[PDB]
Amino acid sequence: IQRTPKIQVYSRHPAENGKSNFLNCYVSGFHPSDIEVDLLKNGERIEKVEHSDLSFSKDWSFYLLYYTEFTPTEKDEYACRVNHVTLSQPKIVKWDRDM
Amino acid sequence: SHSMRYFFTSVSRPGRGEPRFIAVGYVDDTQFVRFDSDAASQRMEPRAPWIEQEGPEYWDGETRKVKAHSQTHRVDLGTLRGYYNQSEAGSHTVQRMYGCDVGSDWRFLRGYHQYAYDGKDYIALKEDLRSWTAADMAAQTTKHKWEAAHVAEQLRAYLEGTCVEWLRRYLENGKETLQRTDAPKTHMTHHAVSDHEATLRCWALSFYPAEITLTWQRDGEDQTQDTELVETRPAGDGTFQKWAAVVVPSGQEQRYTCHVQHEGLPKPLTLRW
Amino acid sequence: YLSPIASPLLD
Ligand code: NA
Repeated sequence: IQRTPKIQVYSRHPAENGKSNFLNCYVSGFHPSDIEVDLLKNGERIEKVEHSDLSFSKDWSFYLLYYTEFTPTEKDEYACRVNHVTLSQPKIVKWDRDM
Repeated sequence: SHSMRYFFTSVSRPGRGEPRFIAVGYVDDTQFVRFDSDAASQRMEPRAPWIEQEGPEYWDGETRKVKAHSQTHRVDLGTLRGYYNQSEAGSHTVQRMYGCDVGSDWRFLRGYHQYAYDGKDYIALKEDLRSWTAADMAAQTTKHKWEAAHVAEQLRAYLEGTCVEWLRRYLENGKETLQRTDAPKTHMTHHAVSDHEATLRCWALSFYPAEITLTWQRDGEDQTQDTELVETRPAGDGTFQKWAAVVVPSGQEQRYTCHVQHEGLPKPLTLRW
Repeated sequence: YLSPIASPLLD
């Protein structure tokens, strides 16, 4: 009751094509905790996607890191899809490189 | 200074079964333990290599205490639903954070314990560790009751005693990482938005701890307009990242300097295109 | 090292 999530979508390391990296989606400033976060490669949900242990800031709002290994390329489009009760429709943030 | 901090979230699941319960411990900005009601072990689990050094007696104990915390939150969700006079149909959240800070000397500096229902302050332990700050009249009842039960005394004993004794133990055992600063690896990027203007971006990567300051200067004077500053973000490997940008007229990029303050820098850095 | 006691709002 009731805070919309901020979303950052980014790589763990400076991105080079053909060089294995980590795709991160950081979500913060939200409440309640129940939230749906998917990582996307050209629109399709990614399968082996781990996340952090739920924690929160001094204002009580929650944050979570969602992450997957990936290999950058010139062509492939990566993105974070987030759904939360504060949202009319899922918010899609594209990985900007940078950022 | 240093800190040990525990974070607890309980979320009622009215449709079926008991509430979701997640607990994470931190030393400064390093998570070192976890418990999650939905996970398989039903054990406190290590999340930093320096805590795996503890024997089974430690893991049984932390697991016992974390389960006891869990039950207390389950119970408190009941109390609170009645107090706020809400139906059994809705999902509700309880959050708890407590912890101690030691100072430069490794001696007790500060203790804290705060509690929230549905993301709002409910009750919190005051600085002096002897009294409570009730946010509303439901919490007032709790305040009066906990005062009569001397809940503070047990909590003060922990925060200024045990909490700091274990934080020191952790700091020594994890000195290789917890007492090492990773200074930011810094660089700049140019983003030609049009023919007339450009965006300079100043990057801090792979640093620890999370505390960092990034500020922009034009001709040696702090500038804030036409800047943006993202929230500090975890890299995923224990380090953090942050950037700051400024929009500038094209050809004027050299007037602007980015300044970076961080614990692991002997003197603040400066960068320029 | 967690607090050894977690007293509820109502005992
Ligand atoms: Na980068």
